[PDB]
Amino acid sequence: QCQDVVQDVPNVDVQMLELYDRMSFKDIDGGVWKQGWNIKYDPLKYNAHHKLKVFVVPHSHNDPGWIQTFEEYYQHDTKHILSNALRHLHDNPEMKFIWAEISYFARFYHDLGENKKLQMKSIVKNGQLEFVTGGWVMPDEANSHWRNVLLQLTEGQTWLKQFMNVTPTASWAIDPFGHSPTMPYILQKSGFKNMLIQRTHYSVKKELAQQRQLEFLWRQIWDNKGDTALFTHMMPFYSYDIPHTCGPDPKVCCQFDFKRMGSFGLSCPWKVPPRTISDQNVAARSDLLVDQWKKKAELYRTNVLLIPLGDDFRFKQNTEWDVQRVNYERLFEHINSQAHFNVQAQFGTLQEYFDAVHQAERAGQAEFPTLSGDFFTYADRSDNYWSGYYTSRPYHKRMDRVLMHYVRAAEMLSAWHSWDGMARIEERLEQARRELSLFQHHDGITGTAKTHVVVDYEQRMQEALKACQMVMQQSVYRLLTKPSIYSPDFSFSYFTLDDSRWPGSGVEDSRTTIILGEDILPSKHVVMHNTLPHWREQLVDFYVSSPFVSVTDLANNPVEAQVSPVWSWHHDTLTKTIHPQGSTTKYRIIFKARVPPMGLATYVLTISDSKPEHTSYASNLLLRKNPTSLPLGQYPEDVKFGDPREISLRVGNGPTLAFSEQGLLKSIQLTQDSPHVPVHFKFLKYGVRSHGDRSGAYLFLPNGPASPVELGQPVVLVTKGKLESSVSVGLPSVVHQTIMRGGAPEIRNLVDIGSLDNTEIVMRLETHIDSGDIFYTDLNGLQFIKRRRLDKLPLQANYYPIPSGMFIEDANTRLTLLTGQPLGGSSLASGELEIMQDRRLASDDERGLGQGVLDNKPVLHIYRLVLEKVNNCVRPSKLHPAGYLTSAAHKASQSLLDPLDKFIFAENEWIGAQGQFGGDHPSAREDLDVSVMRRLTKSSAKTQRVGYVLHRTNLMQCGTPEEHTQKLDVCHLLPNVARCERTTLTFLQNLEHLDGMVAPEVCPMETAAYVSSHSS
Ligand SMILES: CC(C)(C)c1ccc(C(=O)C[C@@H]2CC[C@@H](O)[C@@H]3[C@H](O)[C@H](O)CN23)cc1
Ligand SMILES: *[C@@H]1O[C@H](CO)[C@@H](O)[C@H](O)[C@H]1NC(C)=O
Ligand SMILES: [Zn+2]
Repeated sequence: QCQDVVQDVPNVDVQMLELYDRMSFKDIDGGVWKQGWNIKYDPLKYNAHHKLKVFVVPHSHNDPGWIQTFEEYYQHDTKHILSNALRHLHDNPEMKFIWAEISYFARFYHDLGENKKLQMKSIVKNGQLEFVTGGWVMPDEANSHWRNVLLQLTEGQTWLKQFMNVTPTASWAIDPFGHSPTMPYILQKSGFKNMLIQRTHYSVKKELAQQRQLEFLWRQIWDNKGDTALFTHMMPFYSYDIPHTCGPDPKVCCQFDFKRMGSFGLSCPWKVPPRTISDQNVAARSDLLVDQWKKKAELYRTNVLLIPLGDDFRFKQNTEWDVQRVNYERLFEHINSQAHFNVQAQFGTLQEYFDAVHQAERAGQAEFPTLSGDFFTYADRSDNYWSGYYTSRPYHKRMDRVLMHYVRAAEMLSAWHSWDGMARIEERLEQARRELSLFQHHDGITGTAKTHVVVDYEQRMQEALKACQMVMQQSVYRLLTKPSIYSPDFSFSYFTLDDSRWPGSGVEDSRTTIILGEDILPSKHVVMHNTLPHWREQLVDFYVSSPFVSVTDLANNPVEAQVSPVWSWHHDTLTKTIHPQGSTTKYRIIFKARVPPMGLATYVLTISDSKPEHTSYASNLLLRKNPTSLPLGQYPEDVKFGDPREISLRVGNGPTLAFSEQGLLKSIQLTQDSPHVPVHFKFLKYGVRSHGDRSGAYLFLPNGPASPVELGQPVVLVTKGKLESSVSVGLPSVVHQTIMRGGAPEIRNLVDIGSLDNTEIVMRLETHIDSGDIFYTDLNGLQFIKRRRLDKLPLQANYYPIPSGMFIEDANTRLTLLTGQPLGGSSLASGELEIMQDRRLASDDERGLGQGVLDNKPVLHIYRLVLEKVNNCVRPSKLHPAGYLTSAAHKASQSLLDPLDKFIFAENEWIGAQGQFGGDHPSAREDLDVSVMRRLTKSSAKTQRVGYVLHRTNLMQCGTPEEHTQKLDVCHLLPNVARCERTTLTFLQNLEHLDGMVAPEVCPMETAAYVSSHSS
């Protein structure tokens, strides 16, 4: 059956949390290998019967945006690199080259004439040009959601299968800023056999090199058996450039980068240039080079050595191809003919290296260690920890999560039908997938690109959101209209989307008001979509032009509703206060929507002359000295005023929350009899150092612990309703809101750092939970990993990515904070959690960007805050490196990432309207998700195919009885199934033909893919 992911601590040779606890991290001068030691080798190790096999692997690192946009780099650099690679590889049969970024390759290939397309296919088929990874990009591993890592992998590999007839099984990741085990998890389930990484902490490189543990079988932290393991090669040195890839001494290796002699505008900072290889110098030059190679080889276990040969946007000019190739050819000819070296060297590809390593392994020449854990937080030198980019450009980090959900919902809603080509569904979805995939780049979501490049990514994502909206609204109109009435114009807007949290109140005025009136329109249809495979209830809200509005379902049953004002916050430059203003013509109506699994539900909003029977009205209380009136038009309850004071609120039977006179949470009481548990929100600021290294887009280099934000006497607004209550406060740089709907509260921060140079704003929670030095953070929204604060490392080293959540706990109590956007955070003291909101930095931090971060804009960050008793939960033992969410915390995360979608009918009358779609869909167990539903065939295919990715998380057992749910068989969701296959996660290879056309559910922590085939 399924592996137990909770109760069995895996036995591994290297466990990264344990390694961290033991290591001293001393930054000593190691000599020419500045962060290592003087490597020694026995010249007699290699001989006639045991030679060192060396593969020199030419490469070119091509960023899809960084200092220039994607299109700018394509025009100025990449198109020339690819054109000259085609010519030079065609003309020189022994030359080799690897390529990673399929976004660029697809852009190039589609512009080639047919003759050159054929030449290109031939150099791929014969093994000269080899694709590595084959993703659209080389993604960030810290901020990216696993769903989007899979999306971009699939986009690149699907293109490669169709046009190049290849599927890479070796991955190459030389530039992301630290590395996540989410990568081998996805890769191993997508047919991969090997992977390579580079950016790991210099102290980790030294420690693993000393033990020859730089090649390892990387398994997941919970995996007892080892079925998830993927062979991994970690590079040993400071960079992927030529000076740091031939061996330990960059002053020597730089002399073998033949682009650095002068005419290309490049030089060697160690002050010894390369020299052209000649018959008079080749013996001395070979002496030097082979010595570097044999030193590098000492760090690894086989007689097969990998020597990358490349750098950023290399291999651009014909003269560069010639200068590298001819000089290396002269070296190979000498070395391979001199028996005393006992070396055979040649150009190679990445797969050729790994194939030779495993041949050596099978011959019994080496065994490899097992490893679990991650490689965050990275430092490349001294105290320069790269935790800044966990937060940089937070507006676009939030946008990533919004678009993630819109892509999923658009692909799912449109998958139910086959569409005519005239509907442009495939076209719009391909655009949306490619723009989101592009943004996964390690200069996209990371917030590490130049200002105009960030603007390009934003514009691309906005076009993607519009594409998703078009596809979603056409799909809803088709799914909910009587078939013999349905009459689509594929360019028309039948519905508009309403989104309450993006761009958000105070960020953009983007939401449409539903206009009703006795002399214009009495009522309006709205529709909710639920992408999750279980029945779901959620409060939804709409703007309406009257407070006298009632809600009905499509059987005309009344639905209880609440009306509240529309409140907007203003920085009043006259009075120098931050305060709310209410609308006198627009109101919010709020009601509970109930929606089938993967389904739709229709409701109707109707105006009346006076207060409706089933609609209530919130009270409003403004707490401030020196109040002035706040008129609200037709709204039936007058606003009340008071001096600042402590207050308490409770919605339904849920928790009771207490707030300070500054409008910030101070305690949570779970039930009527229970204690008021101290839980305090506080805002603080970090600064920048006045001497030494400065914080920038990459680096977090604080000038000591954070200092409290001076709050003054802020204005607090309290709204109290039967369905929803809230407390909002206008603080310097942040409008902070706590919202209560009967369960764990929602927190929203409208963050505007303004002109506060050299400031990072942090949100901290203070509790009395006895967590000590332990906390938990997630990796890519997929898994929670145990962290240990280490006082032997600086503050910035204790910051980790918070891509979707974090928690602290003791024997009895847990506090979990879930996020709707990736940000950086930590627990710097027992009982605390903190998460960075935004950062504005005037200085460049010397990693090539050449600017600070001064382009901040208002962003609405969203969260859920879950306080729970955990004394009854079955948790992992003290030595287990993982943690797991409870049911309530998991559902709270889903409420942020995949909320209900809301659609407003755009015309006056919807002819043929229906009340529901998906009432007969199975309601699956709460830990199971249909992460992806995607139709894989166009309408002309006789046999239609639909792909599903199914993910089961693992939730803690805490004594809540399980109610029976229904089995979900994705292969029977569409009618007329003829075949069901288990596939790789990219859908590109069939792995299992399934009995009775039934797709089995997956085990906890597992992800599987299935494709159903249908007669059409
Ligand atoms: C010359 C100097 C300014 C001191 C410098 C230093 C370091 C780097 C990198 O680490 C390589 C960087 C790391 C950050 C990342 O944003 C960039 C781009 O992705 C590009 O591919 C090279 N990458 C580059 C330049
Ligand atoms: C694609 O690759 C396979 C495996 O090498 C080969 O059998 C097939 O003929 C190739 N398809 C082509 C060249 O169209
Ligand atoms: Zn890069």
